[PDB]
Amino acid sequence: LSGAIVALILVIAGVIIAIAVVLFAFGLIPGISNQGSIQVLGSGTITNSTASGSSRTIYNITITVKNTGTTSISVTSININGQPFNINGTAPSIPAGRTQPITFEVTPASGKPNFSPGASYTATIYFSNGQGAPATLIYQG
Amino acid sequence: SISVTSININGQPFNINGTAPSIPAGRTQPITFEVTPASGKPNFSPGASYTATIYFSNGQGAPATLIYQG
Amino acid sequence: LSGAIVALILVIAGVIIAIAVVLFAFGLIPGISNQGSIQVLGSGTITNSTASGSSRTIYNITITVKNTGTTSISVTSININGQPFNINGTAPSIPAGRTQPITFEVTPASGKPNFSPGASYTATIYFSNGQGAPATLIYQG
Amino acid sequence: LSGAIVALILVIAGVIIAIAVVLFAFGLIPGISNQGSIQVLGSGTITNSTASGSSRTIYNITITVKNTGTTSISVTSININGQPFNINGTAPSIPAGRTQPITFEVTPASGKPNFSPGASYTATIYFSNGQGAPATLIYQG
Amino acid sequence: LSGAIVALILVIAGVIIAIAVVLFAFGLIPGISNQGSIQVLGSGTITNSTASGSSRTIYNITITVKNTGTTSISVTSININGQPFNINGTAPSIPAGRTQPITFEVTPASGKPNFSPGASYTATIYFSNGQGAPATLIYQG
Amino acid sequence: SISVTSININGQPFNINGTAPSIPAGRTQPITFEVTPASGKPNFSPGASYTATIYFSNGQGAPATLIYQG
Amino acid sequence: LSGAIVALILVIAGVIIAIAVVLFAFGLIPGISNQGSIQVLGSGTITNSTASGSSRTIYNITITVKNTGTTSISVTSININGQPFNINGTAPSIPAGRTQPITFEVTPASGKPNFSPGASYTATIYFSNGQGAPATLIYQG
Ligand SMILES: *[C@@H]1O[C@H](CO)[C@@H](O[C@@H]2O[C@H](CO[C@H]3O[C@H](CO)[C@@H](O)[C@H](O)[C@@H]3O)[C@@H](O[C@H]3O[C@H](CO)[C@@H](O)[C@H](O)[C@@H]3O)[C@H](O[C@@H]3O[C@H](CS(=O)(=O)O)[C@@H](O)[C@H](O)[C@H]3O)[C@H]2NC(C)=O)[C@H](O)[C@H]1NC(C)=O
Ligand SMILES: *[C@@H]1O[C@H](CO)[C@@H](O[C@@H]2O[C@H](CO[C@H]3O[C@H](CO)[C@@H](O)[C@H](O)[C@@H]3O)[C@@H](O[C@H]3O[C@H](CO)[C@@H](O)[C@H](O)[C@@H]3O)[C@H](O[C@@H]3O[C@H](CS(=O)(=O)O)[C@@H](O)[C@H](O)[C@H]3O)[C@H]2NC(C)=O)[C@H](O)[C@H]1NC(C)=O
Ligand SMILES: *[C@@H]1O[C@H](CO)[C@@H](O[C@@H]2O[C@H](CO[C@H]3O[C@H](CO)[C@@H](O)[C@H](O)[C@@H]3O)[C@@H](O[C@H]3O[C@H](CO)[C@@H](O)[C@H](O)[C@@H]3O)[C@H](O[C@@H]3O[C@H](CS(=O)(=O)O)[C@@H](O)[C@H](O)[C@H]3O)[C@H]2NC(C)=O)[C@H](O)[C@H]1NC(C)=O
Ligand SMILES: *[C@@H]1O[C@H](CO)[C@@H](O[C@@H]2O[C@H](CO[C@H]3O[C@H](CO)[C@@H](O)[C@H](O)[C@@H]3O)[C@@H](O[C@H]3O[C@H](CO)[C@@H](O)[C@H](O)[C@@H]3O)[C@H](O[C@@H]3O[C@H](CS(=O)(=O)O)[C@@H](O)[C@H](O)[C@H]3O)[C@H]2NC(C)=O)[C@H](O)[C@H]1NC(C)=O
Ligand SMILES: *[C@@H]1O[C@H](CO)[C@@H](O[C@@H]2O[C@H](CO[C@H]3O[C@H](CO)[C@@H](O)[C@H](O)[C@@H]3O)[C@@H](O[C@H]3O[C@H](CO)[C@@H](O)[C@H](O)[C@@H]3O)[C@H](O[C@@H]3O[C@H](CS(=O)(=O)O)[C@@H](O)[C@H](O)[C@H]3O)[C@H]2NC(C)=O)[C@H](O)[C@H]1NC(C)=O
Ligand SMILES: *[C@@H]1O[C@H](CO)[C@@H](O[C@@H]2O[C@H](CO[C@H]3O[C@H](CO)[C@@H](O)[C@H](O)[C@@H]3O)[C@@H](O[C@H]3O[C@H](CO)[C@@H](O)[C@H](O)[C@@H]3O)[C@H](O[C@@H]3O[C@H](CS(=O)(=O)O)[C@@H](O)[C@H](O)[C@H]3O)[C@H]2NC(C)=O)[C@H](O)[C@H]1NC(C)=O
Ligand SMILES: *[C@@H]1O[C@H](CO)[C@@H](O[C@@H]2O[C@H](CO[C@H]3O[C@H](CO)[C@@H](O)[C@H](O)[C@@H]3O)[C@@H](O[C@H]3O[C@H](CO)[C@@H](O)[C@H](O)[C@@H]3O)[C@H](O[C@@H]3O[C@H](CS(=O)(=O)O)[C@@H](O)[C@H](O)[C@H]3O)[C@H]2NC(C)=O)[C@H](O)[C@H]1NC(C)=O
Ligand SMILES: *[C@@H]1O[C@H](CO)[C@@H](O[C@@H]2O[C@H](CO[C@H]3O[C@H](CO)[C@@H](O)[C@H](O)[C@@H]3O)[C@@H](O)[C@H](O)[C@H]2NC(C)=O)[C@H](O)[C@H]1NC(C)=O
Ligand SMILES: *[C@@H]1O[C@H](CO)[C@@H](O[C@@H]2O[C@H](CO[C@H]3O[C@H](CO)[C@@H](O)[C@H](O)[C@@H]3O)[C@@H](O)[C@H](O)[C@H]2NC(C)=O)[C@H](O)[C@H]1NC(C)=O
Ligand SMILES: *[C@@H]1O[C@H](CO)[C@@H](O[C@@H]2O[C@H](CO[C@H]3O[C@H](CO)[C@@H](O)[C@H](O)[C@@H]3O)[C@@H](O)[C@H](O)[C@H]2NC(C)=O)[C@H](O)[C@H]1NC(C)=O
Ligand SMILES: *[C@@H]1O[C@H](CO)[C@@H](O[C@@H]2O[C@H](CO[C@H]3O[C@H](CO)[C@@H](O)[C@H](O)[C@@H]3O)[C@@H](O)[C@H](O)[C@H]2NC(C)=O)[C@H](O)[C@H]1NC(C)=O
Repeated sequence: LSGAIVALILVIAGVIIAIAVVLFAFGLIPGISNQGSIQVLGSGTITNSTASGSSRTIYNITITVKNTGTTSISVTSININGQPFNINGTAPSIPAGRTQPITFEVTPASGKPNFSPGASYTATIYFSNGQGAPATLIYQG
Repeated sequence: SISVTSININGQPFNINGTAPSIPAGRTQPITFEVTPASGKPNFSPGASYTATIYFSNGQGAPATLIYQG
Repeated sequence: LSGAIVALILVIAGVIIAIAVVLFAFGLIPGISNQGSIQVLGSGTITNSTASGSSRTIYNITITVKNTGTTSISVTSININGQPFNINGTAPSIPAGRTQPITFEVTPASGKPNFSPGASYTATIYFSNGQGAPATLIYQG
Repeated sequence: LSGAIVALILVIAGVIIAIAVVLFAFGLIPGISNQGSIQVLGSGTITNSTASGSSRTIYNITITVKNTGTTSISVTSININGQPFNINGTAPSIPAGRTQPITFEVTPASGKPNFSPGASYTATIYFSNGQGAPATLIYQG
Repeated sequence: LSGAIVALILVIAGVIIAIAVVLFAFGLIPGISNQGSIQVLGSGTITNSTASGSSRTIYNITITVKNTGTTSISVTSININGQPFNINGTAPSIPAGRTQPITFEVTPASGKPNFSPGASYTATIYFSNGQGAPATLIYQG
Repeated sequence: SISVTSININGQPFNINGTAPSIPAGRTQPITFEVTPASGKPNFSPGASYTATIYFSNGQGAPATLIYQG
Repeated sequence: LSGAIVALILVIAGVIIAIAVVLFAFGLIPGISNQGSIQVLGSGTITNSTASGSSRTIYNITITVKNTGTTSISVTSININGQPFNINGTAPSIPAGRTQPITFEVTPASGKPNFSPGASYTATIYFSNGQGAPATLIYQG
């Protein structure tokens, strides 16, 4: 008798644990699937903010940005002409569903830039999502 | 009627501060309860997913995904 | 009489041992299921730390890292351009739920690197989880 | 009794094998990087190399090859104008960090090639890291 | 009395068979590696090979094949342009560590192929290690 | 504490010449050991990656990827 | 005595059920291929279909459709250039194995479109498989 009752328990338990894992897999879908992103529109600009012979050079990155997602997002880094820059001061944030010009200040992480007036540099902006967007910036002066 | 005995979040043990919530026979419903870390200090990040396992008075444990909203 | 009493004991014992194993299987789920990981954001950089004609070359790997899990984690190895490197000095550690730039020093395990200024190398960072993440590092100089 | 004891063994073994496969998937990643170690720079040259009255047609091929990996790599095959060619003698190799004009001898496998002085032929070179690369070869005579 | 004595035998046998199956699962793993031993390099060539007035249409096929396994491997079948082909005579083989132009004779199984001079045909070659590989073949006439 | 007992690389068996190394409980380590082919010869290539399987004293084995350095 | 007989029956039944599950898995493979039964080919046209200043704008969607499936399959819905539309008339249906032109009347679900002569618009047509096919319609009206 014993063998068949044990076999039946492990069938019923097998069904329970298997269905629990299938329901778990359906529960992941809202977290992993998430349409919409920050989009970068047109060219941006770089402007020299540095003043008074200060020890650190500071630049100004103005660009037009459209958040197509359902949540507020922020910038976290920029890379320009292959060189990393830190975003000095509070990083700006783009509300859900909104198009804005945004401006923020940056400093080189190491070395110095060699920008030229009217030249165009490729840049990559990284958002709080981990998602990044390639952009073109024109150096104004 | 069956009640929540314990919860573990992302491997970490947690204590249900408030009284155990209970689900009546045959019902489907939302269930809400207050919980506190058993040790240390967690740091949930907005919009990230964590796996709870909730243990009910059957001894049955169910894995579930929670998204942090705070 | 004997046969039926023994048959009944082995039914009841069968139920007990089978339910004990089902409860054990539900007890594994918190250990094996563990969402969230270390995520590597944007490009990192390599910088030459070597000095004074020393016998060992030392490099600097700076990268931005986001721990989405509920526990503190550390780096344990890096492989760059197919070559293994040791993390000289205490390996850095990323607290739960936190985004950080991290920096650590490394030395080749065998041979020598042949990095070139401004070139980009694929790398893999391995964390204490056993989980690893592919990354791109730009050699600065 | 037997059924539950077997279920417990297969549960624990299942966890061990599943974790091993996940770790293996992360362990592959470094090996993918090496597939791009080589590139071919500019046009190369074909030259008829065989001695007077000799049975074998043999050609000298010269190309500039750049190696960016951490190990020496060698030529393994060439396809010229669609024809597969055999490589004669020892294969050449490119040291790990270097860019060099490389020269080697080849002989046709599929039949008789009819190169014309000053004509330009496409080729694909194949290397010991499993990479293939497009090339242009000018037949000098 | 009988019932308990039988239960003891089936408990011990259960442990022995369960452990044997777990060890078998680990014992499979080496055999999986060999499935990727071969790759086909560049275009190959088809050539009409049959003698004047002969009943059989027969073609010569030439391709470069690289073997990276620890054993010799042979060609077992080819499918050209969707048609299955039969292989005539002895199959060719590629020595364990080598890259070679390989030549073999084939004859159509499914009907009459109508190759056109200079046209390019996709093929799948199949090898004695159970692997299949995509190939391109240019019909020379 | 556990030890290695065999390795298979690219489908070929190898013997672990000299004392097999051993890993203490709860510990992470780089380990190094020497091996010889049991039959035939390998045909490794610099920078190429080979699948391998390491077998421990448990009978448990683990798949691995090895890069041939030179 | 009984325990051994029960063990034997469950061993034999185990073999049968395991084989049945393996055969069932292959039985799904033909069924899932029905998801690809329809192809939309060539380019379609869209033309004014309303008259006499009637209250509804109505149009004509002519397309060529090939059905590779074993059953007659029908148009469930259409979306034109991102906009939802309703098929006024009864759903058209494509018989098994046929290639044919298909023509049907359609109306905007909301607002007012303004197709311009000779411009191209992308329809996606959804068939009773749940399969959706993108197609280009040129406006003729
Ligand atoms: C953005 O604005 C920044 C601040 O004005 C500029 O950085 C400053 O550049 C000065 C020289 O300018 C020229 O040369 C650069 C290459 O070195 C080039 O990128 C520029 O486009 C421009 O052609 C520099 O002056 C230093 O160097 C001069 C020689 O080049 C020398 O004459 C100066 O005496 C001085 O050493 C600034 O450096 C700082 O100068 C301070 C004195 S003063 O120059 O203000 O009178 C001194 O006290 C301080 O120690 C020294 O560091 C330099 N400023 C900084 C912070 O580095 C930058 O060029 C502008 N453009 C871009 C694209 O970044
Ligand atoms: C990172 O920094 C490291 C330390 O400065 C660099 O390693 C050092 O490289 C020196 C040569 O530099 C050039 O050649 C390299 C290839 O060999 C190349 O990777 C570099 O990009 C660069 O073009 C080397 O100097 C040795 O070799 C010279 C010939 O190449 C020769 O002129 C020197 O006399 C010397 O032999 C360094 O080696 C060490 O040199 C000591 C004397 S001194 O050079 O400091 O004056 C000597 O006492 C010592 O025994 C010898 O080993 C070499 N240092 C080390 C520790 O290996 C490295 O190139 C930099 N870049 C990268 C990408 O790693
Ligand atoms: C590479 O160089 C080799 C010599 O180093 C060449 O071999 C020589 O080929 C000559 C003809 O080449 C033509 O025909 C080939 C097939 O035979 C063909 O593959 C080539 O692409 C090309 O179209 C050959 O000349 C013989 O044949 C001629 C007719 O084809 C005839 O006019 C000649 O008189 C001669 O019989 C060479 O043979 C040698 O010729 C010597 C005299 S001379 O031709 O140098 O004036 C003669 O003394 C000698 O006995 C005879 O064998 C043959 N060998 C040599 C040493 O020249 C090979 O074709 C080259 N391949 C390419 C692709 O350029
Ligand atoms: C095809 O490739 C072959 C190698 O794969 C080449 O063989 C090499 O030929 C070099 C001289 O070739 C010159 O003269 C030919 C007439 O004899 C002419 O057809 C060629 O076009 C070319 O103008 C030879 O170099 C010798 O002369 C050099 C001075 O010019 C001197 O520096 C060298 O030391 C040598 O004496 C090559 O030399 C051999 O060199 C070996 C070292 S290495 O050159 O490979 O680095 C050395 O170990 C050996 O002892 C020596 O004999 C010679 N190389 C080989 C491997 O044989 C052939 O010329 C190429 N053909 C064409 C038409 O270009
Ligand atoms: C591979 O090579 C074989 C010869 O080595 C070819 O066999 C020859 O095929 C000729 C026609 O080929 C065409 O028709 C085939 C079906 O018959 C078809 O499979 C081919 O793809 C191609 O479309 C055939 O020519 C005969 O038929 C012609 C009409 O189709 C007619 O115009 C000819 O006069 C002739 O009757 C060959 O037969 C031989 O022709 C000799 C004269 S000549 O044609 O060489 O000028 C004649 O003397 C002889 O009696 C007669 O049998 C036939 N055999 C030979 C030796 O040429 C085969 O088709 C090739 N396959 C491919 C794919 O290219
Ligand atoms: C299709 O494949 C067949 C093999 O599967 C080929 O048969 C081989 O033909 C070689 C010569 O072919 C040349 O001449 C043909 C006209 O007769 C022409 O149609 C071809 O396009 C090609 O130009 C033959 O090689 C001989 O000649 C060589 C010099 O060119 C010499 O080096 C060889 O030793 C040989 O004398 C092949 O030779 C046979 O070779 C055997 C060794 S191996 O070559 O297989 O390594 C040897 O054991 C045997 O005794 C000898 O007779 C010959 N191979 C076979 C197996 O028959 C056929 O040409 C291919 N057809 C085409 C159109 O390419
Ligand atoms: C497809 O054909 C349809 C019917 O022929 C067109 O829809 C009808 O368009 C009439 C005017 O057409 C002009 O304006 C359109 C935008 O409204 C434009 O797309 C056309 O290209 C063209 O430039 C419209 O008539 C109304 O508006 C006129 C002014 O534009 C005015 O003169 C009329 O008196 C009328 O107010 C139709 O609306 C219908 O008109 C009926 C009277 S009559 O026009 O037949 O004399 C009226 O009884 C009815 O209530 C009113 O709805 C309009 N029909 C509909 C259903 O909207 C359509 O533009 C064509 N093209 C496309 C791309 O859809
Ligand atoms: C980077 O961000 C800092 C805040 O995160 C910001 O600090 C603020 O500074 C302003 C005034 O700064 C001026 O003076 C300093 C010298 O003290 C210069 O380096 C600077 O360029 C400006 O000219 C101050 O009003 C405010 O209270 C500060 N805020 C905080 C939170 O401390 C830095 O100024 C900024 N760096 C640059 C170069 O702008
Ligand atoms: C943790 O669990 C307790 C029981 O499960 C619960 O006690 C109940 O408390 C409410 C009123 O609590 C208020 O006042 C206390 C101070 O006494 C605060 O700490 C608390 O935040 C509230 O502001 C009471 O009406 C009820 O009868 C209690 N229930 C029982 C069974 O005793 C605690 O409230 C709960 N902790 C929190 C923060 O809610
Ligand atoms: C690798 O990590 C070591 C610690 O794990 C570290 O030791 C520390 O060294 C610093 C000073 O090191 C300098 O001098 C040595 C020669 O003695 C050079 O090799 C080195 O590059 C530095 O220039 C010392 O202050 C500190 O107390 C040491 N800490 C410990 C725990 O011993 C090594 O320096 C480091 N290697 C490199 C190359 O940085
Ligand atoms: C395989 O393992 C052996 C021990 O299990 C080891 O023996 C030791 O050998 C070393 C010195 O070996 C050198 O010389 C021999 C020739 O005699 C070479 O084959 C070898 O490659 C080395 O170059 C010796 O100091 C030590 O005492 C030996 N230990 C014992 C216990 O005998 C073998 O050397 C080793 N095989 C290889 C190839 O390393």
